[PDB]
Amino acid sequence: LKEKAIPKDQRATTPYMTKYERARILGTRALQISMNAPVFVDLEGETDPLRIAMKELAEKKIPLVIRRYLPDGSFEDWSVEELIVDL
Amino acid sequence: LRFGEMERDCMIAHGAASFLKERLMEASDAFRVHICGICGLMTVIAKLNHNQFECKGCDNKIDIYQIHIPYAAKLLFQELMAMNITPRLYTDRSRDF
Amino acid sequence: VGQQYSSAPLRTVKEVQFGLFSPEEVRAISVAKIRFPETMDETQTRAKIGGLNDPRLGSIDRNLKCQTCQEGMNECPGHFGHIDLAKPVFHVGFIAKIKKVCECVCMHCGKLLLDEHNELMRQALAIKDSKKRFAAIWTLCKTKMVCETDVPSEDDPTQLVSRGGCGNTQPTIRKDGLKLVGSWKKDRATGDADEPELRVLSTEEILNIFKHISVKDFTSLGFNEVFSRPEWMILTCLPVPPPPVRPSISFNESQRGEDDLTFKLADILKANISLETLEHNGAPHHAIEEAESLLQFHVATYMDNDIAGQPQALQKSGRPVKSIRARLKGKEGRIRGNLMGKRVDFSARTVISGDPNLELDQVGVPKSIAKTLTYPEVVTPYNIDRLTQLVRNGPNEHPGAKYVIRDSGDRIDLRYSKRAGDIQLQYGWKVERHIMDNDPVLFNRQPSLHKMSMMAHRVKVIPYSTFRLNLSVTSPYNADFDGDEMNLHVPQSEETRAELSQLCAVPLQIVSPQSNKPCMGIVQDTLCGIRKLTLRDTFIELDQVLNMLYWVPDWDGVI
Amino acid sequence: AGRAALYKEVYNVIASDGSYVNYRHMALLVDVMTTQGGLTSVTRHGFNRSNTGALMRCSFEETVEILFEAGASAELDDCRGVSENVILGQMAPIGTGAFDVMIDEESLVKYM
Amino acid sequence: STSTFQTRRRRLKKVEEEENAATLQLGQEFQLKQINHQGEEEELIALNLSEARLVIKEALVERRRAFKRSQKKETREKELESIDVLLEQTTGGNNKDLKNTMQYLTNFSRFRDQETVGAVIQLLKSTGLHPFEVAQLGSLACDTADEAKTLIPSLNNKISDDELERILKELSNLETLY
Amino acid sequence: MFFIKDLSLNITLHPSFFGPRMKQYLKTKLLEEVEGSCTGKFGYILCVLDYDNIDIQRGRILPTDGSAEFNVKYRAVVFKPFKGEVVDGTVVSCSQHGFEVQVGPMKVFVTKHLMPQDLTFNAGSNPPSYQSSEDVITIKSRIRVKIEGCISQVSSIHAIGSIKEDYLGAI
Amino acid sequence: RLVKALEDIMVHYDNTTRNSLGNVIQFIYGEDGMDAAHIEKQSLDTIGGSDAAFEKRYRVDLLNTDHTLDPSLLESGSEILGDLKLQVLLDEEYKQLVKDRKFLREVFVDGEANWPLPVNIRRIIQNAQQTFHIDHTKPSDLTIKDIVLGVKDLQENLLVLRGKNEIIQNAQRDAVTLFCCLLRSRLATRRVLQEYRLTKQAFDWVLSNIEAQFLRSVVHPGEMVGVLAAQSIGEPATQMTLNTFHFAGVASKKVTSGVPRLKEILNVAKNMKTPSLTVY
DNA sequence: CCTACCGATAAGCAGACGATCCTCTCGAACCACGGACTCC
DNA sequence: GGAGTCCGTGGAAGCTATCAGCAGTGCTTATCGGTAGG
RNA sequence: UCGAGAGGA
Ligand SMILES: [Mg+2]
Ligand SMILES: [Mg+2]
Ligand SMILES: [Zn+2]
Ligand SMILES: [Zn+2]
Ligand SMILES: [Zn+2]
Repeated sequence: LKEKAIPKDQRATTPYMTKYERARILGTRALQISMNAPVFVDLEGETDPLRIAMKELAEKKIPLVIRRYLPDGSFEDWSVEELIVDL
Repeated sequence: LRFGEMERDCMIAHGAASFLKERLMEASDAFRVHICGICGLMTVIAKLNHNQFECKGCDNKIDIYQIHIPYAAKLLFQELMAMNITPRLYTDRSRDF
Repeated sequence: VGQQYSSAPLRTVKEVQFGLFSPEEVRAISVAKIRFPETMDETQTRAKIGGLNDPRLGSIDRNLKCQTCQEGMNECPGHFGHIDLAKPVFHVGFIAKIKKVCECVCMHCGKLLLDEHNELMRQALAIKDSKKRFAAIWTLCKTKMVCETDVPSEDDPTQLVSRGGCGNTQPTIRKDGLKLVGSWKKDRATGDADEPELRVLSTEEILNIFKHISVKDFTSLGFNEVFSRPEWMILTCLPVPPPPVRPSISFNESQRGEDDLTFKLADILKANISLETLEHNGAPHHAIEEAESLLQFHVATYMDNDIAGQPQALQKSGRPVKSIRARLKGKEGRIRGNLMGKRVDFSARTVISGDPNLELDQVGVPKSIAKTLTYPEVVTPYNIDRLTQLVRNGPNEHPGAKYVIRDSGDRIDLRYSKRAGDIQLQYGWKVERHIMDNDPVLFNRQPSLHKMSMMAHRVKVIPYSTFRLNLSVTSPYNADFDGDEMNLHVPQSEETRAELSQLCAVPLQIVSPQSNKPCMGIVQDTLCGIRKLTLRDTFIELDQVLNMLYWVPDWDGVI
Repeated sequence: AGRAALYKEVYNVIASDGSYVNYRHMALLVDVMTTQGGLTSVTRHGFNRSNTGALMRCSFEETVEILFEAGASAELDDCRGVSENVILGQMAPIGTGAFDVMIDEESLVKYM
Repeated sequence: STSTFQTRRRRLKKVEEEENAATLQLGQEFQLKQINHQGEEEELIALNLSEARLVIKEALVERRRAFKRSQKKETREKELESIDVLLEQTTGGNNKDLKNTMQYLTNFSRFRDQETVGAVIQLLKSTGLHPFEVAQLGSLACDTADEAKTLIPSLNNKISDDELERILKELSNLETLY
Repeated sequence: MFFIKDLSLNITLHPSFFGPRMKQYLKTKLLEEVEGSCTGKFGYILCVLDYDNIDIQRGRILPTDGSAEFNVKYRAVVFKPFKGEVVDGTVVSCSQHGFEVQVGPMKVFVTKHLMPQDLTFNAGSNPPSYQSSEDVITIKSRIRVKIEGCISQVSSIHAIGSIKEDYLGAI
Repeated sequence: RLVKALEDIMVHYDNTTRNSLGNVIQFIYGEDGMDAAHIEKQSLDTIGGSDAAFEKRYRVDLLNTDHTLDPSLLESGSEILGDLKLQVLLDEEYKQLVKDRKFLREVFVDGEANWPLPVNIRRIIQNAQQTFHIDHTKPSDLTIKDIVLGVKDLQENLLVLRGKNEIIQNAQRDAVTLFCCLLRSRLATRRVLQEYRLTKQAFDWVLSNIEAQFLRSVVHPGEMVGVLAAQSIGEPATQMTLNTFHFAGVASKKVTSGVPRLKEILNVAKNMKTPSLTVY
């Protein structure tokens, strides 16, 4: 009730990025680049925003934080840099 | 083309919650309506120029919330309203669970 | 969006509370009076009377009006009115819910038959459920048909102490169509010798008992203090749906073509207006009930015409009327037909064909289909030169655009437009552009039985009107090319496109999690020829071996 | 033991024609029917009469019958389901919709 | 639309509550004991025209310091002209209401120097009265105990007639010059 | 009369403004709408307090669009009046009906009947006046008014005040 | 009916198979918590075979002239002989292998060794011999301590559920069990050298390649699981030829099978059809 | 050894549900009173 | 100087001639042997 | 548009 929120310490979630998180982080970032959002990584002549959203994940210059909700309501804010990309 | 139950069930299976939501709103119904936050009903008289948003039965022009929902849902809640059923669309969480 | 900006906030509907309409709130919510049952002409002149249709609600013939708010056909969502029912009437859906409450809570006082003092009543009320607690309360109060005053003898030593009010005998209730009657016993060597007494239980009597039911008798029977008060199961004031719910349609110019519910609501007004004058003028006692049971029937068949085992209600010509219940009933009826599944835009369908030279994930979209379907691309520095060249090619030279959206909501149909040849194209503008190659799109084969059948397909725009596909991808869909047709859905966002390319891809769905084995393989000529080739018997000479190696797209260049 | 027998009979029908469907799928629906107290019918009255919010259940056969009981008992649909978000036209908490994403100023300045 | 701070719950329609009067029956939003953005249950923050005048002056003096940091990479009538200049730099001409309030707040301020306002708040926010009553005492000039009890009718029983006169005599000595 | 309220505001931000100079831009959009506004729930919003250290938290990047919905937690000064509250302001408007008093950003009107019976209007005087003996209400004349009633009206609160009582009148 | 009953069901962020309402169906999806695509039918060599060949192929004995490892396999084959402290670990290794055989026989009573499990170790060992070109003539770089402990340290790195308490720690050990049984079966100290011929360089890569494949094999929270199951069971029913017949030559005559039997299983359903019980 | 009561198993009898998507074409609605206007 | 066919306006039909369910046991209501306490 | 009928993988 009083904000719940599990801190950045003591977290029971997978340190790896879930395929749904990857697709949401890419889909939204590609949408934002398409909506003229400023690009953080050095562009290599990329005409497609998903080609960029994918390249932004390589250097990890995405400033997004994932609120992963548990079944009891409580959530863990995982920064895209913390989440490892094995998949 | 029809994006029925068979079509929806596959997009659920995949996990693509936005593509299914896109086919179910942007590519189909999609309607913006004003609802009274005090009650949860569509009783708001939305004037988008004079700004007299007043809900007849509540007096409020402040606790009113516009919402993007399918035109079929709007119609369904109005059909339920015609049979004395009140589906109070509540934007505020009150049980946590 | 429903077109136009609003100065009100937009928020996710986190929960939905269900209840009943209070006839007190309907009379305050209402915008219309509905005196005239007529649905057309000012007063037999032109454009709908202030009785039924647009008195102070939903607009009609190209007019904005809508009770001074205007907005227009596509924006005005219609406004609910109110109909004052001459005599209160039951709701078809809550027929046994009223009946069982009558059988549980005793009449003559408005109090429960049983109380906390009974041991089984404590065993029944112990669950804080809703319907499962009421399930035992219905069977418990069903019998012991009589109210009480003094009962405790084995909890208090011997003498009995007061708890309830007037101990009148509760009658037995059953069904005789829309009405329910009670059977009082008595007959102990006095009146009616041995046969019981029967009384007609009218809505006005039932409602007064339901009005005298306590707030703690609601919680005990599964009802709410402000949402589902049992008094609202009987209708005193009826909410009238607006034109978007029951439209006029407009048959040419000087004709009606009204909705089924408009004629059905007029029939309720016709039944109510007779009661309106019969109650006011000389009352013939057993002649008002002969019309009150018809108003009860009209208000009932307007909600349910399916309905009970005995009545029907037909609209002459001989066919029946379409009730609200039948309107939102399952299988292609509001819920399944319009909410749980619906017809969509940006969708194609043609006779499918196989192709040895198509890529596994690829799809052969006909040249016309790509020209008929459009993706909305936002004007960024990465395209512009590309978008301006598409715009210039227009709606007929394949890589073109149909509409261009300005900074504000203004579509520029290039097919028409005086400025189609010009157009500067500013940043942030949208370009509804013809489908291009390697565009992630949804390819679907009905019935969509498993995770597959709906996959992402690399687009290759090809001549000949046919939906071409790879041969090895014939297995996830299960279809062959004996005249089969297939669906398609071009995604309109950069996010839903990535939700396809990085989730529903044909190679991404190569292995079935159903059986843990793959769900695509080498079949037909590709498999029949592989057996004939992979042998010690057959060898390939220099002339054919060089073409064999050249056909491989990822060939190292080393013989 | 009832669910272990239930699975034995559910598996044997798939085993009768075409091998096979992975344990996880049948052990799931078997566990669905038995993690109720006892047995659950997969019909209009078995699984459909459940602890769920009215809008998820109204989509399966008992539609107007359930919509009336929703109002009559003052039920509150939690709006935590696959079906109730489909009706509401909102991104349901399914796969991609089962987590929210925000932007961070601490990170936004950091990258420039 | 804002509609925040003290919210929940709206259990269908509601009766309104009560009229907003000077019987300390303040708004349904302005409770004696309210909440904070940090979380704590902080007492209602009500200020008099002298206290509130030096709070907007504080918020706008510290606004220009921050607004121009990002740009890198006393006396009665002089107070009127210096505030008029400050309002044009920190805020655009469009804000008509703030300019009308600041001209009023300075022309009717009982205490102009921050030194005196500290002792005024220590004299009033101590007595044991509602912060709105304090916000009206330091704002409105009163010589008689019966004058302060009639203009601020929330007192009467709340405070002694003799002890209130001791406070009123202290404010005439704490009073500033214009 | 003046209150310090620690209230918040929900703002939706376009994806193109996701650049290092965003924190300052969101802070501006807040005082662009809030500072100068007049709510019924909170009264006249006068000044957003402490531009430094403003709690913004995080902006939920929305479902099908890339916009971030930020909730800006702030603290500001509010001018909320009440039906009974006594105030002293400047007389601005004056005519046969009565006079308007500018108490801060709010104008309070006093009718000829709401003011004393032993006063009366003087038409033959420029600017318009209200005489009695040596007490005259003109273009300036600071007065003390008791707010008898309050008017919500648009984003501009008004009042229907009285000056006919003991310890009231002109100041 | 299947898809409607299993709509709400999905894997959660705490490895639990719950739904919309929030009730627990399974505490770990399909009891192991592995994404059904990342699995192959692997054979458990500890369950299969006679007790003599199991003692022959796995038992390591440094305190014997014929039951020891030849120094052509291990670099330090002669200085490891007769070691009491190193045979303590080779007793510990074979004592966990003797437990695997008796525990596996309790689970798979029918005998069947070929079971669908993640991480194809069968191919990882095949790939090490090609990626490192290891020869059979020359001995390995590793020793007994490098194998027996590295195999044990790998079991700690095979996480499924993230936990710190008595329940989740035991839920983790219960989640692996069958897989780490295959791991002890495949990475036994004798087998590593007797059949594979593995060097310390290639073995340390094999231990990391097993955990990398295993951590990839964990279910994705958001996988619609119930929806997927409902489709995966409703799909073969569409192509289910044969109704009430089969077997040939067991129990001559009818026995309801296929779609008619399936209706009974879903309806539940106190009707005879074929109620033939079995007595032993 | 009876009767105030309490659970046992039959004889009636009651209401909403059954592949997904797709495409094409045919023919609508009639007995009596009260009295309106245009059209012949 | 009276008709011609017109179409709004009211109009529910009536006495026939014959009926658990692709499932199964659906749920509510009458008859009925026996317990043991006064 | 409604209702009935017809046809297809
Ligand atoms: Mg086929
Ligand atoms: Mg619920
Ligand atoms: Zn309202
Ligand atoms: Zn409208
Ligand atoms: Zn009674």
